[PDB]
Amino acid sequence: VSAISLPTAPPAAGTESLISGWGNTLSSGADYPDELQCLDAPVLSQAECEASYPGKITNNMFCVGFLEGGKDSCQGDSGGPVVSNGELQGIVSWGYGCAQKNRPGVYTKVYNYVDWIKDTIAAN
Amino acid sequence: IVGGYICEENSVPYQVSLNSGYHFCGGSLISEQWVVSAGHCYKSRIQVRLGEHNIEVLEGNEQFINAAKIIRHPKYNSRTLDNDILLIKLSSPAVINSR
Ligand SMILES: [Ca+2]
Repeated sequence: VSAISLPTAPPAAGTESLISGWGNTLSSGADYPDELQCLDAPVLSQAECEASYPGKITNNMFCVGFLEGGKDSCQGDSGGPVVSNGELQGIVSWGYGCAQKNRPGVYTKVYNYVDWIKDTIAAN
Repeated sequence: IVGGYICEENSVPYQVSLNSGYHFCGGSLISEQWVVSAGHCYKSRIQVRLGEHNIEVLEGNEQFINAAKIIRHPKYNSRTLDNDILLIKLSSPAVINSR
């Protein structure tokens, strides 16, 4: 058990990232694992993310994964980490199905909240 | 996680499971006493389970610490999931056992 560092810069397209969780491991049906699952996936470009989810991507969201599908986060992974170079870049947030084509994972852009996180910790 | 692999046990030491009678969300330890998760994981009562690998079997490294404060981003939007972020203050500091 140890802490992951907050990010020092926003996500960069192409960055290999580690996503993990105990969410569903199937696109169809459900198989919830007992053991923690890992996935290595690259950050997608801002244009690929918007093209995948037109009008629904705010400045506070970014996409990670594969436009071909097959590998993705899923139900039960919500809230978990997307980590690269020792920093927490993303939080599992939403997406259309799991590992569907043209439907990559959408993640909260943690960098945008670095000050909110420090301020909230200091006030509490 | 679809299409992934089983993580090496305790190789993801910041990964936590959020439990409210069952595993319902993940989160990340970011200091001794604070966890970051998604705003749509908000629940009024949350137990944070650190040091987990198999979440059904007690294997030896678990820390179960209840949330003392659960603070969702004030501009969280439940329809669009804009500002999907939440902070959890643990009732006690987690024991940092990884160097
Ligand atoms: Ca366990």
